[PDB]
Amino acid sequence: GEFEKLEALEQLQSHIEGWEGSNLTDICTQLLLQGTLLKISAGNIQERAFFLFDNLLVYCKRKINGSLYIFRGRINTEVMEVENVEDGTADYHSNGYTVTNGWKIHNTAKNKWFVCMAKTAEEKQKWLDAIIREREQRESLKLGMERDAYV
Repeated sequence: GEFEKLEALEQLQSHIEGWEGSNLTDICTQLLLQGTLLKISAGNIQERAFFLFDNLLVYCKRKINGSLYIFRGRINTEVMEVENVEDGTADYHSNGYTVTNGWKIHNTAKNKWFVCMAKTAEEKQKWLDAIIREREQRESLKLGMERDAYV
């Protein structure tokens, strides 16, 4: 059940070297989606492993040693905005490269942007659907709590 998923979070995290910040078992309960995406940011174009948990987005560099990943960054999804990018778009946000099957993520706490690109339209849709689901579940929990605190 829930305890088993907490142990699974601890194990998952054990495959990530150089973790920064609070532990997954303190702030997450589930993994909605993981996968490799091309990440384009001000000074880098590289593939990253992305993990979307309830409340958190993590991205890593792909690396008996259990390390598979090297920590690169995390975003509290409460301060994450996402914006679609239409195919064929090329501008400074993608460092002039043509984006297809891509979208933008805004870390509003650090005011940092980056572009994510999947390899296929179906993969992009899986990511957008998961981002929507993570936000909807989180908002539902929050509004339920506030409603019970209010009435």
